[PDB]
Formats: sequence, structure tokens, C-alpha cells
Amino acid sequence: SSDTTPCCFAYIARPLPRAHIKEYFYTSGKCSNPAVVFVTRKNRQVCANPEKKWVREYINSLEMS
Amino acid sequence: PYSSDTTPCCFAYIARPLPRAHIKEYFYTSGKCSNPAVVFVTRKNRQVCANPEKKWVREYINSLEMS
Ligand SMILES: O=C(O)C1=C[C@H](O)[C@@H](OS(=O)(=O)O)[C@H](O[C@H]2[C@H](O)[C@@H](NS(=O)(=O)O)[C@@H](O)O[C@@H]2COS(=O)(=O)O)O1
Repeated sequence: SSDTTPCCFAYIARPLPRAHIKEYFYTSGKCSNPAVVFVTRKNRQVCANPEKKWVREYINSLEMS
Repeated sequence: PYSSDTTPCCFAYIARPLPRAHIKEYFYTSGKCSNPAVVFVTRKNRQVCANPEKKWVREYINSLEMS
């Protein structure tokens, strides 16, 4: 029920704890900066750099379900 | 330096004025966003993007600041 789009303007500096992430999604291409959003169990939407190794690894684990 | 949590931005503006009585709050999207924008929060808690340059948008804001 919202017309807004979540975008990222900064990336979290250190790897987020894997245990508390329930899913992820890529921010819209409309956004100026590319980004991966890790959603935590407390519904925090954390921005991360798609080029980081840990980020790609977390995505892989979330993709294997 | 800035929050690493997602921030809402607008990429489209509602074409015509929303019913004034259905609006309870408003807020400008971050200056970090590509487009300047006003987001009106309706009483059903929906969020609508609007153009700050529009006359009705500025008037709605002036009204909201009174209530
Ligand atoms: O209380 C807020 O509404 C608010 C809190 C956060 O500090 C930040 O949210 S955000 O990281 O998702 O954007 C935001 O603070 C500022 C925001 O940084 C400003 N944009 S900027 O000048 O480009 O940096 C602008 O949008 O105003 C926000 C709130 O102003 S404040 O209430 O005085 O802090 O919003």
C-alpha cells in the first residue's frame, strides 16, 4: 500500500550475523546505487555491497534454501 | 556517512490531488534520493508520492502544519 521504493545510500561495514537473516532482495534498478538488502528476523532492512564476498556467499546460502 | 538501512524514495508522482480529508501526515523523502518528493500518509496508512512543485501539494502541507 505504498508508492515508495527502498533504496540504499550506504553499505553495512561488517558482515551481518547470518543466523538472523530470513531473506534478501536486490534494490530496484531505479535506485542510483546497486545493492543487496538482507532482511533480519526483526525486519531490519540492511544494505550490503553486492560485490563483497560474504554478501555473495550469504545470497548463495539463501538461494539453496 | 549515512544509514546503511534502506531509505524510501519516489520515482513517480500521483497525477491528481488526493482527497485532503484522507491525509493525516506527510514527510519529504531524503535529499539522497534522485527526485525531491512529498509522501502523504493517508488515514488507511497508505503512502503516496507527490510532487513538491505542485500547488496543491504545497497547500496540503501548509494545511497539515496547522492541524
Ligand atoms: O526521524 C526521521 O524521519 C529520519 C531519521 C533518520 O535519521 C533518517 O532516515 S533515513 O536514513 O532512512 O533517511 C532521516 O533523517 C533525515 C534525512 O537524512 C534527511 N535527508 S538528507 O538531508 O539528504 O540527509 C531528510 O530526509 O530529513 C530526515 C529527518 O530530518 S530530522 O527529523 O531532522 O532528522 O529521517
